[PDB]
Amino acid sequence: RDGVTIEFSTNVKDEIVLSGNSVEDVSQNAADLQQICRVRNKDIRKFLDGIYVSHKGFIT
Amino acid sequence: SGNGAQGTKFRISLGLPVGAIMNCADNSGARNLYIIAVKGSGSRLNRLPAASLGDMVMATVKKGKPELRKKVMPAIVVRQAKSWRRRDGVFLYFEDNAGVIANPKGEMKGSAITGPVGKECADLWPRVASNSGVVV
Amino acid sequence: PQNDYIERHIKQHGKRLDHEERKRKREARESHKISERAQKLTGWKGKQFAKKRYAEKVSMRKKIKAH
Amino acid sequence: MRVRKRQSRRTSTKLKEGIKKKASAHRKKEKKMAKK
Amino acid sequence: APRHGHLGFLPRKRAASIRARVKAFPKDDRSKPVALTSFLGYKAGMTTIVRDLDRPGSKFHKREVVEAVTVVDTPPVVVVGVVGYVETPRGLRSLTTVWAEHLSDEVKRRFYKNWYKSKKKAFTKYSAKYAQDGAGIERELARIKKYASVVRVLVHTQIRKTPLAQKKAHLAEIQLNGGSISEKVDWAREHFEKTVAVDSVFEQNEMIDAIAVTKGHGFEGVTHRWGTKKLHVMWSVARAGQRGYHSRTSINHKIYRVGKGDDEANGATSFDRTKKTITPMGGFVHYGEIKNDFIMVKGCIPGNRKRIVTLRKSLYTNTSRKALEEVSLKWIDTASKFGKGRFQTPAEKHAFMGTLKKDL
Amino acid sequence: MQLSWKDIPTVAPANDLLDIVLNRTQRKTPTVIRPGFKITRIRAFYMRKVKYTGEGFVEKFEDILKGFPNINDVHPFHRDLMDTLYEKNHYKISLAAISRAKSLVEQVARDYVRLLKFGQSLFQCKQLKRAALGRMATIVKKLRDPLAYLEQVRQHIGRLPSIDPNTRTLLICGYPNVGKSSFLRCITKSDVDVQPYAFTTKSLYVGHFDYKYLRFQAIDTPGILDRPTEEMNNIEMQSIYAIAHLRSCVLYFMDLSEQCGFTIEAQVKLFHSIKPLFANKSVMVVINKTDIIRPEDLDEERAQLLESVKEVPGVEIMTSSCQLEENVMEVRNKACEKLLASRVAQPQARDDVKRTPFIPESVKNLKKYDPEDPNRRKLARDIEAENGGAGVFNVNLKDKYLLEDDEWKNDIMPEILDGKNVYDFLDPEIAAKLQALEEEEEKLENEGFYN
Amino acid sequence: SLRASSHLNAKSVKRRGVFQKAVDAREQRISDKLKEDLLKQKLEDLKKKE
RNA sequence: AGAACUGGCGAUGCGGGAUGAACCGAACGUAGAGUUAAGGUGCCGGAAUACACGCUCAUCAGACACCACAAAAGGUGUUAGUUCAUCUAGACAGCCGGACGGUGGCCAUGGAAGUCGGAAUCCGCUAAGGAGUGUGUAACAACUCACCGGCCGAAUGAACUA
RNA sequence: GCAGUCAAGCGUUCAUAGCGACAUUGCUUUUUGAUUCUUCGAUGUCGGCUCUUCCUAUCAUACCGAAGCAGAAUUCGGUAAGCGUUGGAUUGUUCACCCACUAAUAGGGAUACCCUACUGAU
Repeated sequence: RDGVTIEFSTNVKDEIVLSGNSVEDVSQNAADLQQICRVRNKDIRKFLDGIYVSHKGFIT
Repeated sequence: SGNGAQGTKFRISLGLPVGAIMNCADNSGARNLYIIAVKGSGSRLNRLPAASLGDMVMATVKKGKPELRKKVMPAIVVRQAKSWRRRDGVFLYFEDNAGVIANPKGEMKGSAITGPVGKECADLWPRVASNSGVVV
Repeated sequence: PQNDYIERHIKQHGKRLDHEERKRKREARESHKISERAQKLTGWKGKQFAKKRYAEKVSMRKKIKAH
Repeated sequence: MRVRKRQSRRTSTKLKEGIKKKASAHRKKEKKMAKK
Repeated sequence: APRHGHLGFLPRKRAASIRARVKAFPKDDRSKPVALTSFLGYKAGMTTIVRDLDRPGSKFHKREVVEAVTVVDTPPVVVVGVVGYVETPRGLRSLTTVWAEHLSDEVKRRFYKNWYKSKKKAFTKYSAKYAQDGAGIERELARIKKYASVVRVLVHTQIRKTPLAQKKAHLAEIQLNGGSISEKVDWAREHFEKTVAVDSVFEQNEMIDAIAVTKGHGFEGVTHRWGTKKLHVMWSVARAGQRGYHSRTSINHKIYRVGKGDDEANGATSFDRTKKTITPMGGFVHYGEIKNDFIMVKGCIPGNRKRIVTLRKSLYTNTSRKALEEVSLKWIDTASKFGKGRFQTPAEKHAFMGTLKKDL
Repeated sequence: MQLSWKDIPTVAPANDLLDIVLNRTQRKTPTVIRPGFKITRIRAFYMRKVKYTGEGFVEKFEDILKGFPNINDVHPFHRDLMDTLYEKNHYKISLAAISRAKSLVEQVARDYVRLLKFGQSLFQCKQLKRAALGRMATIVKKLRDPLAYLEQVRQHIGRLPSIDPNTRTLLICGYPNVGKSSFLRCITKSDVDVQPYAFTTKSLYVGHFDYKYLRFQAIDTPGILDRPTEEMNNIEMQSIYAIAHLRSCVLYFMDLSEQCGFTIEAQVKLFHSIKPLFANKSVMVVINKTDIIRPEDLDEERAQLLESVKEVPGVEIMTSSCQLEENVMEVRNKACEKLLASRVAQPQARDDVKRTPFIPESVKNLKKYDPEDPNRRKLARDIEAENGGAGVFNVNLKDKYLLEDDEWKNDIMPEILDGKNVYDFLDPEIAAKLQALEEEEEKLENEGFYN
Repeated sequence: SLRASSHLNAKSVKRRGVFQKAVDAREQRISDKLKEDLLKQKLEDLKKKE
């Protein structure tokens, strides 16, 4: 989306970094992908794989 | 259509309604069939369910060994007695209606065959292609 | 197979990356969702739900009646 | 979608002036039960 | 159960013109040059075709398979005029026509209806308006250059160039799918009194839409009209009426050939190596010969023989493999359909029969 | 059915059951009746409704009962597993109670529908319908209690490991805090926890392995305490009944080391207590965790215990550990051979010359295919894959073989003329034949034969 | 179904792929013939002009 | 349906009830003017989109008594209340800490230590801390509120009603 | 169904003059699936097709939630009526109930030229 930047993670394995000024934009974008990688027809009690958020903080 | 039937079936003319006697081209000594049923049927009011070459049925044996008579078992059609169209361009037909017996999986009941089988069923059913003495 | 193994997979692989947050949030939402339900359900489920909520209420009434 | 039927508030006469005519008779029953 | 009929083509009446009228076009793309969106010709008969098959994965991959095609006469097509159309809050509006300074006897014979008694005065004031300067013309042209978000061109056929004898030309309008409407009308103005191929619109490995009017069959009742069984009122109770001569639209039509009149041996695949045009023995059945360009397309178009059709270039960007496969013919049957045809050429007839009593 | 029970989806409680059935029968069957309709219709309505409710109830109960194994005379092994685990009496009396309830459903059905042909009016017949439905409801809420037990056993029965006692198996047993889980996980494809506490394995855990092109299963024990020697908890009785019933070998997993919940003297007397269960089992003991101890220096009295283990006919000591592969697979091999121990035409060559087989040089010269190499033969499915998928790729049948010249390999065979297509004509020396007829026409042109 | 969202967008990405590019080259291919037809008729008109 | 008093109908028009066998009003010469009844005044429709206090926002809002009504009840939608309670000697929300012993309380067990479980269920210090609500280990362990104190400072909570 | 218990509340005020919310207990034809072939006065005229549309309280086809869901398929529930629901065997009778296919083989309701409606035509 507009005004939001993406950064593949440095020095942290299997990690991705988001940065922007609009909380609503970045959060909506974070939600879109974790809905698009959503598992169906199957048991999440046994299957694990999926992208989620480590935390939600400031840049600084 | 069922299991065992490798590849798909292309549309052919339909000659065999239910109650249609046919020959038994097997080596068990069974002589005839009387169709009661089709697997792979269409759904429509007032229809007679049709079978054709390559298709797989349930049916009886009206004449053959008495141990097998008064019992129902599956079968494959091997001769149609009605004109069809192979796309490699020709119309054709065998003379007589015939169907051989086989398990529900597709494995042939008898070990051998008498007479010609169509290219379609031959291409379709490998155990037919292995137990068959003839092709067309 | 292999009697109880989901728990084994839990201790070896975790429940999820994030399951506990969803689990908390569901119960954070359920208060609003239940009243939003019972205003909805035109016909016979506003009956069954209402009986269920009433049984919940009277059960907890027995619990506070315990002392 | 296929938005479902709306049931009337029309005149549609049974209810309205003849049934609670009988329910005025039900007020009679209320008087009959109030003696006990 | 199902319903013994469709409901889309429900007012089953006859159409108003044998020219099935284009209603839809694919919208535009204003990056390309102009490409004509339609064309039209006259259906003539059918043939049978075998074709070797590059269809990856299919049962008939790399095999010969017989299929069945149709043929249509497709002479060159001359442009005579244009119109503009502007968007409103009503729809679209014809705001100007302009014509092309010299018009054939054929189209002059179209607009008149009883020809020979006519004085044939069709455009005698318009050609006079085509003055030394064409002032009024350029006035009513640059108007359209300004306005008229979308623009069409008029065509007419050259029907004298067919075995058919009707003497009359079938007008139509055709939409363009280029940009720069100034360039569109400039292109067309250069194309005034100039004619256009069918290999200059279409080519092989193509899909088209075929819109036409069907064969008529008169007032057939329910049992053959709708295929219904035999022993207040609603409009879907399968009542008798007119069949046939409806307009229709048939789509996903795989062309195999874009023929050519000047090209001798039009029936030649790479395989036959026989100098025969596709016009088979006996002439066509109720149609004559094919000494012009043509099209060979599979399936079967709505129409009857010696009937007009209109063509559209599939109206969207198709997605199926069959829309993109690569065609390769192996053999055209060229036998007479006036009987159970056996022989392609009369020289083959001579060869297999031998010489005869009338031969000498 | 034997060796698996999975086609029992669930058993709901009584309230869920009645809610589901009554909702189904409110949904499916009609619901709208006036008084002014006829009495044949009004009787038929409630009769159909109660019949459909009984239909739903019995259709549920048949899936309940036929789903369950009917443990009586299925196997002594699995029957004893159920005996220790699943409260046999509660099981049998519960299923008998609900079967009785099915008979009660049929009885109330037949009695009410015997009545209802004499239905006269709404204040009688509607209440008759409610009466029948509430009576079967009374049976349902009479039958609440066993259903939770039935469900919780059904949850566990599907997740059982499956072992047929009649086949070759390997009954590996070890002490608490013995390392048997680590040993099993090294030898076999098995996920069993390796935290060294006593009751880590809780049930009969299965592990598979291969030897001499034969399948073999490894049945682990949860540990055993036979201190009364008559009664042990439901965890311990399982491996006991396994060692009783499974007609296969037994492997003792000994740990003569301090990392146990008990002393070493308990190990030998536990062996002596379980001695009578080694009738035809061809026992083989092995010591583990042996790298830390190196028992060659082991003391005289404990060595006397080691000799005092050895009065039974079948017994064999070995030494292995849980960091090396060779000794563990060796003991596995000879244990399988212990279990095995417990368990074509000629030509005559009719000829003077030999028919030697043809194997050309190139098949030997070529390299066996490497699955991963940076450069290797390409396995042209993978060549297809990188340009289009595996279904969409057309492949040139030309340009894959040898000819006089590869330039015209893509050439189109004409293959056809006006008539008599060419492959009945095509051979060499056709120009020679053309000359052989050229001379003939040269004869006959000049003789006036074509006058 | 014909009109499901999954099959639809899965077809839209492919339409954005090879098919539209084939058509975009086809339209230039045929524009060549469509423009040179004018040249053929115009050199015929030059044969008239002489 | 069993009885009894009275009234409306039937013979009886008319205004209103959108229209009517039973409702409201009112009983008749022909006509003009005036004023009202019952019902109504957004437009169809003659008469005000009069004034004033409140409420309500319905994924079928509701729009008339008896001329299509249901309660019991459910509802983290809104309003007006009653009665209990706490409170600048610091109300509630929110952050942090405290949240101890015999104690791992009793048999239960193979293992059960605040919670697989049955019985009981107390006392010291305490501001407060139960033989301990949930989280959970095979056991233990670790975490939280309920129970108290701090940092911020004004109101706030519970039950019930319509 | 009947009879209790528990008893939010109600009653010039009220337990006890008396009702009563929701659960609970009482067997109601048999505690170890052994079965029992129980159809016990079906007293009405429709029955069976050609064939159209509508309702959903959905039997599959869509998308979803939870369930010991490791998978396949299944068990429930939700939005869902866009599209589909068969060939035979048996009685004057609809009552009664099987074989097999398919994805399933869900439940319901609604003489005739004459004018009208419907199908088509100037």
